[PDB]
Amino acid sequence: IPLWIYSLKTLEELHLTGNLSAENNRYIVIDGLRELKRLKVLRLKSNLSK
Amino acid sequence: QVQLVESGGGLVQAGGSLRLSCAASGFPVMNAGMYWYRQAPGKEREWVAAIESEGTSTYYADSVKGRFTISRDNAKNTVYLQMNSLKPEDTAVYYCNVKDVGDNHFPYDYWGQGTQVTVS
Amino acid sequence: NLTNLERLYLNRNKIEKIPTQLFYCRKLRYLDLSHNNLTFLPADIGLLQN
Repeated sequence: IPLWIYSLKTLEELHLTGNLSAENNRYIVIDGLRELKRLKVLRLKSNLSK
Repeated sequence: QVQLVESGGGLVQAGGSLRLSCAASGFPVMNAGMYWYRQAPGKEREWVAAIESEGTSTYYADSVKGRFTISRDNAKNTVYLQMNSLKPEDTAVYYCNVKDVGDNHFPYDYWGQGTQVTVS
Repeated sequence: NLTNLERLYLNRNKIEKIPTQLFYCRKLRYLDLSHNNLTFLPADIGLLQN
């Protein structure tokens, strides 16, 4: 995934359709989602457990 | 240049209070999101503390929620994290992290060297 | 307190509410509040006829 995804401060819709479940972490890969204050739509598709 | 360096690492038996710190170079800390991650032997990096830019709102994981205090000081251009009698099971190597500062070059996330705090 | 505003721009901010007293400046022509976390457009806009 791009490492600059969280630098898009004007992003409105985010569509993740991968597998965010990494090794024994609470989805640390998307821990930068708090940066996007303009986010309106989120479409995670990664077979979430928690 | 952009780099993170932290201090305050020291083995402390349960019953005291430790004060952490950091040091950000090349960018203001006010207009940037700072993060605290913990590293353990045989365990991956776990998020601990996050302070949101443009509004100064603190975010804590349920593992350590309601137990620490994190603040940003622009006078020293650093972030202070203070613990409250951290448990022996909380011993970890804390990592500083700030990602996507106003400057946008190839390194998008910056980490510190890492300080080991021991509790027994 | 301001009275003679004729062109106001407040794009790209984090503003939820438009204050009622904002329309005391009745000479606005190019009022613009876009890309903001607004919720409602106040009803006193009719007081700003220009």
